[PDB]
Amino acid sequence: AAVTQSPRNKVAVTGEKVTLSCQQTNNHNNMYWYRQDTGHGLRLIHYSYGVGNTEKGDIPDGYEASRPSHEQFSLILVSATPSQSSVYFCASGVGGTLYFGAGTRLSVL
Amino acid sequence: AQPDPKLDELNKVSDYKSNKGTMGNVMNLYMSPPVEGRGVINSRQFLSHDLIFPIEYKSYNEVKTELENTELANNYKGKKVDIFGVPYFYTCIIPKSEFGGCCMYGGLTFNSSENRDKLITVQVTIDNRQSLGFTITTNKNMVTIQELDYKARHWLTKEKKLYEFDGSAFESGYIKFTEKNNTSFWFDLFPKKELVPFVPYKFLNIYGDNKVVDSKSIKMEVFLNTH
Repeated sequence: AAVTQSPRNKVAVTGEKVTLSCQQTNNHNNMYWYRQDTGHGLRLIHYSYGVGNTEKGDIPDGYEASRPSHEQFSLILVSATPSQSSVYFCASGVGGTLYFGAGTRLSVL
Repeated sequence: AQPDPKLDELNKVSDYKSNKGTMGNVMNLYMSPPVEGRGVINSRQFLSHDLIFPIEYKSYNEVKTELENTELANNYKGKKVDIFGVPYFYTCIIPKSEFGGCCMYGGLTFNSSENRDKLITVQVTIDNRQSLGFTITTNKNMVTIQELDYKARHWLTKEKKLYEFDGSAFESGYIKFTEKNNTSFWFDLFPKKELVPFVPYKFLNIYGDNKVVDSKSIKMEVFLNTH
């Protein structure tokens, strides 16, 4: 395909440490992590400009990220809260073009 | 000559945070392992003040190391050398033999015997109380400052939260190096507030002089200030 998120669905428990993993095959420098919620739209949590780099989006709090390699970008909830129940989307991009994954439904109890 | 800094001369963790920066970018440089290589020789150059080396570091098969000037490069060009240094990848520029890749600054010494580990002690001062010390070890008689700064920053990062994902245990501070002849110099431990996104090459370029010191005599001091 091109962008692969993993797992597609996940339940987890308050205080749990979750890693959503994202993989691209486009050789794109840039990778993004958004959450989708019916109030708001996509809101950007963290992104990354290359291996070793992470920068904060608009709603980075309670999350961290890691770009341990060109192809892989990981979103990490430290101590999960039910308010991080959401669908999470990963994207690679270049220039004005953004390639999204299929999403990751996460429920936190 | 370079005078010890005043409190208001140091970059502030809270400024980096409030200009939206991610301290973890700096954390990775010092948690992550160094590029190392014993008795290697450069295969090619890109510009004439760098040297490209074959190396194994995670998935990368070569490293461009940058020097402050051409003459520095020529000093190591084609000779048998040891490398020790801090790689970056974002903003790294390294064209193929025939773009992105692995880059660093300086880090070079001549490969000799040298052999026994030497221990160096690092005195840490926090909010003006000298309350801690820890040793680093290198087995090079002549050692680049980079190797020492890295190992010292590594320790403090693992053990004292010098750099965390989203901040630090501290607000500001610096690492001071004093040579046997009493000349000395320092490095602000934290990024410039404007340095967002974090551009690694503007933080690592202090290692570009490839400064080299005597491990037997070097004095190492770190000064930190909490909020």
